[PDB]
Amino acid sequence: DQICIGYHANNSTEQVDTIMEKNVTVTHAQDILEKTHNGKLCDLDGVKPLILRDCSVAGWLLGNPMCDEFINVPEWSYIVEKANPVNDLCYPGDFNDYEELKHLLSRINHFEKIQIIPKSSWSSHEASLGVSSACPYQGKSSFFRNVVWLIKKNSTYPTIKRSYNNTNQEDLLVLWGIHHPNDAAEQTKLYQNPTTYISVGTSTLNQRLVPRIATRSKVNGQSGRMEFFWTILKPNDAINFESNGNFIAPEYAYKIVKKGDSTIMKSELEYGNCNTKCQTPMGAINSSMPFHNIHPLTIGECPKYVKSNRLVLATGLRNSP
Amino acid sequence: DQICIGYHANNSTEQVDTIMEKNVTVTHAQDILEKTHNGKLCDLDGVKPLILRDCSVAGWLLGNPMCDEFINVPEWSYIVEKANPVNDLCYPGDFNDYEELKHLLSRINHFEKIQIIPKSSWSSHEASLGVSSACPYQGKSSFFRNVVWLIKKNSTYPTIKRSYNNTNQEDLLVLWGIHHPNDAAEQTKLYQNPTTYISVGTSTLNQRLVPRIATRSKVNGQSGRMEFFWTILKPNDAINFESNGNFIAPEYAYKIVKKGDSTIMKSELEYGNCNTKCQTPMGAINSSMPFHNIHPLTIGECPKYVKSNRLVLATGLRNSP
Amino acid sequence: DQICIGYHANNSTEQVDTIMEKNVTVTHAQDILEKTHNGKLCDLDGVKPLILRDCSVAGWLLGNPMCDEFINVPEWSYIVEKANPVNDLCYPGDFNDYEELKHLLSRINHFEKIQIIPKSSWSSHEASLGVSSACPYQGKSSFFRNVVWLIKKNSTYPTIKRSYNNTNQEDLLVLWGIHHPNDAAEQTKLYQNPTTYISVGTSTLNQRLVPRIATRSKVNGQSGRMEFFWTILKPNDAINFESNGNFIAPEYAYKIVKKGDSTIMKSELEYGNCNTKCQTPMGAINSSMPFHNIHPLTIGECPKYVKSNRLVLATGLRNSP
Amino acid sequence: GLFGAIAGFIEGGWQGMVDGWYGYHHSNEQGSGYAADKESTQKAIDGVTNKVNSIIDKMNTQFEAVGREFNNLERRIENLNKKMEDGFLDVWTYNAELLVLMENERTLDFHDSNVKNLYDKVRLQLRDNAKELGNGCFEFYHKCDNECMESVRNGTYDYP
Amino acid sequence: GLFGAIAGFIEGGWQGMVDGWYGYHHSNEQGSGYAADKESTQKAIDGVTNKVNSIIDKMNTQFEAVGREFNNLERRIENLNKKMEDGFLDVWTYNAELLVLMENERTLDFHDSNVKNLYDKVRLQLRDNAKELGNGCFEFYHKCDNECMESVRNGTYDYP
Amino acid sequence: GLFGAIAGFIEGGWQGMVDGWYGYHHSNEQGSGYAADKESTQKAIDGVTNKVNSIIDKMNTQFEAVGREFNNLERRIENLNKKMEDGFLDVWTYNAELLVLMENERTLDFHDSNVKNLYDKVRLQLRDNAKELGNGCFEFYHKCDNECMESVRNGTYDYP
Ligand SMILES: *[C@@H]1O[C@H](CO)[C@@H](O[C@@H]2O[C@H](CO)[C@@H](O)[C@H](O)[C@H]2NC(C)=O)[C@H](O)[C@H]1NC(C)=O
Ligand SMILES: *[C@@H]1O[C@H](CO)[C@@H](O[C@@H]2O[C@H](CO)[C@@H](O)[C@H](O)[C@H]2NC(C)=O)[C@H](O)[C@H]1NC(C)=O
Ligand SMILES: *[C@@H]1O[C@H](CO)[C@@H](O[C@@H]2O[C@H](CO)[C@@H](O)[C@H](O)[C@H]2NC(C)=O)[C@H](O)[C@H]1NC(C)=O
Ligand SMILES: *[C@@H]1O[C@H](CO)[C@@H](O)[C@H](O)[C@H]1NC(C)=O
Ligand SMILES: *[C@@H]1O[C@H](CO)[C@@H](O)[C@H](O)[C@H]1NC(C)=O
Ligand SMILES: *[C@@H]1O[C@H](CO)[C@@H](O)[C@H](O)[C@H]1NC(C)=O
Repeated sequence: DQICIGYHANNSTEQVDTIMEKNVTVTHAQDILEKTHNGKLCDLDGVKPLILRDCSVAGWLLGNPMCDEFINVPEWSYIVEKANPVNDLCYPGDFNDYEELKHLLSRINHFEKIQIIPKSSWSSHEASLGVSSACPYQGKSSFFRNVVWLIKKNSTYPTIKRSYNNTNQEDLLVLWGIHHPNDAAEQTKLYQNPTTYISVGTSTLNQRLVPRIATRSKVNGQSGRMEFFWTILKPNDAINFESNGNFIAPEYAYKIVKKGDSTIMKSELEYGNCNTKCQTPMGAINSSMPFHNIHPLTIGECPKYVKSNRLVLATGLRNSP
Repeated sequence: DQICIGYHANNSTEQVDTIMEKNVTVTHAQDILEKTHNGKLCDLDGVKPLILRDCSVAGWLLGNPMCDEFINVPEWSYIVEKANPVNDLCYPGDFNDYEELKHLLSRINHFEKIQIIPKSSWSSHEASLGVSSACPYQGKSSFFRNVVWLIKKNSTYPTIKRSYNNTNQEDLLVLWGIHHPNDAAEQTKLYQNPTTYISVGTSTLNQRLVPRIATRSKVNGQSGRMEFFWTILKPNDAINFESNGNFIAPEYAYKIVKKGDSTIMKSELEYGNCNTKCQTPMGAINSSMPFHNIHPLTIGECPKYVKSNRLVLATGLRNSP
Repeated sequence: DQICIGYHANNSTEQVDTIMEKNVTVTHAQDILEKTHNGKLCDLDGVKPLILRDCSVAGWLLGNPMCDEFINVPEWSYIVEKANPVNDLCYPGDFNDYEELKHLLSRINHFEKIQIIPKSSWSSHEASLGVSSACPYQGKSSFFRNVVWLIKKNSTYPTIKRSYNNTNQEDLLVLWGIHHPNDAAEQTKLYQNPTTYISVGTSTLNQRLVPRIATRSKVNGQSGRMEFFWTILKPNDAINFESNGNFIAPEYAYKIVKKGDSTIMKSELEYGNCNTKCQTPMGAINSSMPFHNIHPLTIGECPKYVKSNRLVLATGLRNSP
Repeated sequence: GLFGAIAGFIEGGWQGMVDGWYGYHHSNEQGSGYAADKESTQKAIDGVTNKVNSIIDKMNTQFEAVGREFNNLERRIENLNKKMEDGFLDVWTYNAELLVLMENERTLDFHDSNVKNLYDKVRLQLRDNAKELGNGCFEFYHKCDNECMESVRNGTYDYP
Repeated sequence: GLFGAIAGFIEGGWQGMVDGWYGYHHSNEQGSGYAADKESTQKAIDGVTNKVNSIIDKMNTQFEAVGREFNNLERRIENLNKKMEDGFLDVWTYNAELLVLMENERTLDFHDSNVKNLYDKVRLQLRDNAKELGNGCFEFYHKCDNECMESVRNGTYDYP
Repeated sequence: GLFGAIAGFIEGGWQGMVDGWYGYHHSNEQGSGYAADKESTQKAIDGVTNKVNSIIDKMNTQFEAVGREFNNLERRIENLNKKMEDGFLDVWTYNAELLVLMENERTLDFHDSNVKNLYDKVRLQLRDNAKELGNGCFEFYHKCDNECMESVRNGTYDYP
C-alpha cells in the first residue's frame, strides 16, 4: 500500500524562457504580447480620420485646387498623411513654421471654416487675375482657394489697409502669403510698385515681409516663389494687414474646435471601413494583451509597445515527458 | 519534554506588498518615501531666494518702475516667479532670446548693477522725455529704469556713436531696445529722421536692427512696441552702439557674479521665513528618506523624486495573527 | 565507514557583490567590464581617420591657408577635431548653420573637391586682390583657398550673374560668403557701389543677403566680418548667384560620397599608428567584454558604456576557508 | 529546480492527475488513482494570478511615442528626437523582456517549492509508519484502505 | 513561503519572543518559556540592513528634472522636453517600485529559510532522541531539563 | 545561504576535490578520497553558462551616445541633449549593476540548492543504513568498501 506526492502533466507543447534555460515546456503559459493587426485604417470609436490621400497638410489648409475633397471637413480622430504627397504647394515655395503648425494641428480635431475678407470686397485691386497654370483646376489655370492673389488695377497698386476682428470665441488660424517674383520687371508687370512690403500686426504680431526678387530653378514650370505664413488670432482681437505689392490675401480662415487628442500619422494606406479602439500607421489592434509589437506610434486605448518578438509567462509547472 | 523552533510576532499592523501577494503584515518595515513638505518657500542653507513677487524676469532686468523692490538685490540661492506676473514689459513688446536668457539665470546667483552710459551723458539728444503713461511710477508717466528712451533735440536727431569697455573682470549683461512706432508721423514726432537703424557690435556681435512701422492693436493703450535685445560682454571687450533714432540706450548693465547652481521655479507662494536644505515649488523637504513624491523640480540636497504613492520595505517577517 | 556530500574550494581570491553581502569570495567569477584602452587614435578597421590637428571643420572646408594639409583628403572613418582649434575663420566672422553642417559631416566618409567657378574666369571684377594679412600664407597675405574675395576692376563692380549646374550624380556642398565692411569708405573702396546685396537661389533656396556695416572690436586686427553660408545642391539642380558687391564667390565645392558612419570626436590627441575595431576619444578598445567604462562616445564594433567601476559575475560558489 | 522535487526526486509529472497542479496517487488493495490537493493548488493559483496581474499593471506606465516633424535644417533636434524615443523603447523592451525571464524562473521554483512542501507535510505525518521510497512515495508497513489513505489526504492521519 | 517554515509547518509567530527574530521555546518539568537564537538573528539583521543600504545606494544616481522654458513657436521641442522628463520619471518610478516588490519577496523568503535552517540544525542534533511532532517541536523520549535544553540551544547536544 | 548546505551544515569547501563543483568523499577500510559528481556538476555548468550568455545578450540593445554641437544661443537644447544622454547612461548603469547584484545572489543559492539536492539524494538512498552525522557525512553501520561506496554515487545503492 503506497501513497505518493506528485504533480500535474499534460499535452502542452508550450515553452517559456528563463535565464538559465531557454525553451522550457510548461503545462500552462500566458502569451502576453500582441503580434497581429488588421492592416486597415479604421474609425476611432466610430469617428473617421482625415485621410488626406494625396493632399499634404499645407495643400489642404491653403486649399490647393486639387484638394477639393477637403474644402470643409468633419471632425476627425486622427489625420493620415503620405510620405510624399504630390499635391503640396502647387505653386512652388515655402510654408513658414510648417512643422510648428502641424504640431498644433496634432492637438486639434475640428476646423469650422468661415469667410474673413471677401473676394467681392477688393475695391481698388483686381483679384480674379491671380491664377497660375502651375495650380491647375479642371484644365484651367487656378490657385489656392482660401487665399487671394490680388493683382494691380489699371496699372496702380494703392496701399492696402484692411483689417479683421475676431468675434467668434474660438482661436482663429489665419493664413497669408507673399510672392517673391523672379525678375525686376515681373514685379512691375504684376503689381506696378518697385519696392514693396507686407506688414502684419496683432497684439503679439509685429511683422513686415518684403519681397525677394531672385533668379532660380524652374520648379512646376515656375521661377518665382510663394512663401506662406500663419498665426493664431486670439478671440476678440484684430489682425491688421497693409501692403503696396506682392500680397496674397487671406480670403478664408479656420475656426478651431480644439477638441484635443489627435495625431498626424504616415501611411501609404487607404481608408478601410472599420472601427477600432486602437490604431497604428500599419493597421489596427484588437486585444486585451498588455503589449504589442506592431508600431511605436498609436492613438487610443492601446497596449504598450515593445521591440520583443515574443513575451510569454509560465503559469503552470515544468511539463515533464 | 519539548523544544520548539519558531519565530517573532508582535502587534505590528504594517503591510508591505510583493509580486504574489498584496497587503502582507510584517513585524517590521521601513517606509522609504517622504510624503510631506512644509508648504513654504524658504532659505537654502541660510541663503534667501530672489522671490520676484509680481515682477517677471524681464520686468526685473529692464527695471519696470513697478518692480522697484528689485533695483538691487543680494546673492540668491534660487529665483521664484509666478505663472503670469502682472509686472512684465509694461510698454508692450518682446524680449528677444528671453528663454535662452532665463537659461543663463538658471546658472547665476548674483548680479551687481553698474552704470555704463549715464543719462546726463547725452549732449545732443534729450533723455528725460522718453516716458509713457503705460509705465507709470507714483501716478506720473515713467519708463524701464535701466534703459533710456532717447528723444530728438531742438528738432534734430544726430547720429549716435557710443562705446563701452568692460574694465571689470566679470562677464557683463547688457540690455538695449528699439521702438517700433505705428505711423511715419510718430517716427517724425519722436526722432525726426524717417529711415532709422541701430547697429551694435562686439567681438562676436554683428547686428543692425531697423524699425518696423506697422499698425497694431492696443496692448496697455499702446500701439507701439519695444523689442529688447541683449548680449554678454566679455571682460576687455567693447560694445559699440550706433543709431539715428528709435534707440533705447543702455543706462545700466548687470555684473555677473556667476556663483553657479540655481533655478527659476514657478510658484504662487510667498516667502515663509523658514530655512531648508531641499526646496521644491510646493514647499520644502526635511528628511532622510531616499525618495520623495512631492514634485520633480528641486534645488539642493534632495531625496530622489518618484511618482509612487507608497514605498515600504520588509525588514521583519510575515506577522501572524 | 563514511561517505560525505560536499563541494569545491580553492585558492581563489576573487570577490563578487550581492544585495545582502558585499565582498563575497568565490571559486570562480567572470569580470565583464572592460577597464583598459590603448590610449591612442587608430585607424578603424584599417581606415585612417581625418585628424584635423589644429584646423577647425570650418577652417578645413573653406580652406584657411594654414590648413593646406587638408586640401584633398581621402575617405575617412571618423574625424578628430580639437576643443579650440587655433586655425578656424582666419578672417573673423560666423559660419552660418555651422552645427547643422557638422551634423551632415557626421554621416559622411568622403569628399571629393571640384572647381565650379574658375578664378581666371572673372572678367569684369578683380579676383586676386581679395587678400588680408589676417589670412597669411608663408608670410604673405592670403585667403580661404576655396572661395574668392572678388574686388572692383577699374572702379566698376558690374552686377554679377553666374550660374552653376550640378551634372555629377552626387549631392554637392556649395560654400560661399558675404563681407561686412566697418565704414562707408570701406564699402566704397572695395566694391564701389554703396547699397549692395547677394541674392542666392536654387529649387529650394530663396536667399538675399545684405552687407551689415557696423563698428566693432578688432579680432585678428580685422574690423570687418565674413559671414559664410552653405547649401547642398541636388544633382541636376542649379544654384544661381547674383551680386553687385561684398561677394566671396565659390571656386571649389565638395562632392559628397556619403558612405555614412562617422562622428566628429574631440581630442587633443595626435595620430597613433594603430588599428582597432572600436575607438573612443580617449583611446581604443581591444576587447570581448560585453561592457566598458572608457568614454560614452564610440564608433565601431563596441562594448556597451556604463558608468561602473567594477562589474564581476559569480560563476563558481562561495569559497569557504 | 531549486527545491529538488519537480523533475528532481519525483522524476515526472502525472498525466493522470487532471484536477489540480499538486496531489496524490494512492495505490492499495481496493484499487488506485489520483487526488489533487485543493489547498496548495488554490494557493498556487492565487500566487500566480497576482503575479501576472502585477506584471501587467507595473508595465502600464510606459513611454508613449509621439510623432514630431523637423525640416531640412533641423537635423540635430530631429536626431535628438530619434535617439530619445528609441532610447525609451530599448529601456522598456529590456525591462519587459528581462522581467519575464526573471519571473518565469520564480514561477517554476514556486511550483517546485509547493511540491516539496506538500511532500514534507505528508512525510512528517507518516513518521515511522512508512518506508519513504525516496521517489515521491511512501510504502506503509500496515494495510491502508480508502478510509486510511484519505486520512493522510485529510491532514488528519495521526492514529489519535 | 518557499521554504515552508513560516506560516507553513509552523502555524505561527510567538508574541512571547521579544528577544530576537528566531529562536526556541522549551517546556519541561522545571517550567517553560522562550530563548532567541543569537547567531541566526544576527545574520538576519546584517543581511537585511545591507539590502536596505544597497537599495538606497543603487537608486541615488537617478534623473533630476530641471526647469526649461520655451516660447510660443517652440512647441515641438517643449513637448520633447516634456516627454523626455516624464520618460525618465516613469522609468525610475517603475525601477524603484519593482525592486521594492522584488526585494520584499526575497526578504520574506529569507526569513522563511532562516527558520527552516535553524529547524534542521536542531532536527539533526536531536537525531534519534525525539519524536519530530511536525509542528516546530521535538518531544524527547528521555527527560530533558534546563542543563540539557540549553545543550541543544548551545548546539553542543550529542551524548559525547 | 538559502538552502542551508554551503557554509551551513557543511562548514566549508573541499580544497581536494579538483574535479567538479559538488561531489563525494569516502573514507573506509581500503583508504579514502574524493569523487566529483558529474551530473549535478554538468547541470550547474550549463545553468550558469546560459545565465552569463543571457546577461550579455539582453543587455545588448542599450543606448549609444551620439555627439552633437550647439551654438551660444542654443544652451537649452544642448542641456536638454546633455541631460538626455547622461540620463540613459544612468538608467543602463543601474540596470546593469543591479542585474549583476541580483543574479550573483541567485547564482550562489543555485550552488546551494545543488549541494542540498545531492545531500537529500544520498540521504533517501542511504535510508536507515547509516547515521546521518549532522555534518555532510553519513556513517554506515555495515562495512562499506569501494564497491559499496560506488553503489551510493552510482545511484544504484539499495539492496536490490
Ligand atoms: C475687436 O472688436 C471687439 C468687439 O467689437 C473689441 O472689444 C470691444 O471694445 C470696446 C471698446 O470700448 C471694449 O470696451 C469692450 O470690452 C469690447 N467689446 C466686447 C463685446 O468684447 C476689441 O477691442 C477689438 N479689437 C481691437 C483691440 O481692436
Ligand atoms: C578695452 O580696454 C582695454 C584696457 O583699457 C584694452 O586693452 C589694452 O589695449 C591695448 C591695445 O594696444 C593692448 O595691447 C593691451 O594689452 C591692453 N592693455 C591692458 C592693460 O590689458 C582693450 O583692448 C579694449 N577693448 C578693445 C578691444 O578695444
Ligand atoms: C542642369 O543641367 C541639366 C543638364 O544639362 C538640366 O537637365 C536637362 O534639362 C532639359 C531641359 O530641356 C531636360 O529636357 C533634360 O531632361 C535634362 N537633361 C538630362 C538628360 O537629365 C537641368 O534642368 C539643369 N538645371 C536646371 C533646373 O536648369
Ligand atoms: C527555442 O525554440 C525555438 C522553436 O520554438 C527555436 O527556433 C529556437 O532556436 C530555440 N532556441 C534555442 C537557442 O534553443
Ligand atoms: C491593500 O490595503 C488597502 C487598505 O489599507 C486597500 O485599500 C487596498 O485596496 C489593498 N490592496 C489590495 C488589492 O488588496
Ligand atoms: C570591498 O572590498 C574592497 C577591497 O577590494 C574595499 O575597498 C571595499 O570597501 C569593500 N566594500 C565593503 C563595503 O566592504
